[PDB]
Amino acid sequence: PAPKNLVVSEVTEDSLRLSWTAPDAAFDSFLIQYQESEEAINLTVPGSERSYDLTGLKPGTEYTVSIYGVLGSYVFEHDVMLPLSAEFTTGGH
Repeated sequence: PAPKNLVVSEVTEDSLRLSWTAPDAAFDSFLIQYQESEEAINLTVPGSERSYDLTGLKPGTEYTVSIYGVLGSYVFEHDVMLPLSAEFTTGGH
């Protein structure tokens, strides 16, 4: 029971739309942790969300984005060892 299929769309020079899949009402919320590949930011959103628009980013920059399904105050040990994770690069130069 995990979030799957992290994809990006609506890529611009300072924004990226993230999208993922998870089984209906399996998690209370998701933790989205991102930073430039190399200070990390933690976003939390309701468990019914399957997309988020990351804004305020730098042009031509690669980010590391991890999404963790949250039950109560917990994340699965498997999901910490192998999170839904990906690098994405903004538009521009």
